[PDB]
Amino acid sequence: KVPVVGIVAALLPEMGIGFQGNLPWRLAKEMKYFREVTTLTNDNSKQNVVIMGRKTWESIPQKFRPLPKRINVVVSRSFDGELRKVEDGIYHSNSLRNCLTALQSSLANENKIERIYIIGGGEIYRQSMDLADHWLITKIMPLPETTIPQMDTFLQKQELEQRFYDNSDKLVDFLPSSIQLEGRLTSQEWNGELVKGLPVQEKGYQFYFTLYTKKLEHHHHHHHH
Ligand SMILES: NC(=O)C1=CN([C@@H]2O[C@H](COP(=O)(O)OP(=O)(O)OC[C@H]3O[C@@H](n4cnc5c(N)ncnc54)[C@H](OP(=O)(O)O)[C@@H]3O)[C@@H](O)[C@H]2O)C=CC1
Ligand SMILES: COc1cc(C(C)(C)C#Cc2c(C)nc(N)nc2N)cc(OC)c1OC
Repeated sequence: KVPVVGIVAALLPEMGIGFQGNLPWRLAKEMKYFREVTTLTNDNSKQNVVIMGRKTWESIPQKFRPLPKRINVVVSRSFDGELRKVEDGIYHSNSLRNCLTALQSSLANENKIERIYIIGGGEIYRQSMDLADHWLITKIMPLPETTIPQMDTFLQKQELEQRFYDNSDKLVDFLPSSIQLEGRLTSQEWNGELVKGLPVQEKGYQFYFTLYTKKLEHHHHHHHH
């Protein structure tokens, strides 16, 4: 029953996330939000998991990986098993889906995990739409005079709004209590769409911390023996 949460920073309106193997931007305060969210837990005896594709792993400076105080899991089609420790703080997996089922096992995890964060990869995010319970999406907008950066990787916005709804009214409650943010819940229009969340401003960008939650589901079938 461990919540699976996608976390990503995306530039509106197309929701671009990467370019040529790196981020299209460099925002310290967005990085800090990511570090604190994925690291902090409400229960001190637990840690969070961070799962990521191989290319995303290789984009992290060798000095900052693996991400400290979080269980790191790198997935690659050419890895040996569904989940194996290869280094202190580093697990390898050849399957995102199996990797998750493995993590959920309370025998294996001893209920010592609080949340599972899918920290990205365009290819990974694309496969996480049916897997994630929530999405922590930082919606980014270039200020009036800011140049829109070039991007080559994007989040599935259609799939997102098809399965999830903007639950940003519940962002603060959803985050680990230790975290404190500067802004307050704001709701504004940008390029036609409604943008709601906790507003921040750094460099030439304005961004919003938002939360997306699974849309209510009809009861069609429940398995019986
Ligand atoms: N803005 C944001 O919040 C974030 C942005 N990014 C950006 O995304 C870009 C990287 O994304 P992308 O290029 O799509 O690469 P990914 O990070 O998504 O990794 C893709 C690789 O992951 C492995 N893989 C994919 N699916 C599976 C699976 N189902 N099971 C096991 N392994 C799998 C494969 O590795 P292999 O080839 O070894 O088999 C594949 O080549 C970068 O530009 C980065 O900056 C990344 C994270 C966050
Ligand atoms: C490119 O360097 C880094 C990339 C990343 C990745 C690419 C894994 C990321 C991310 C990410 C950010 C920055 N924001 C949000 N909202 N979600 C993310 N997955 C993490 C890092 O440590 C925090 C990095 O070093 C500081």
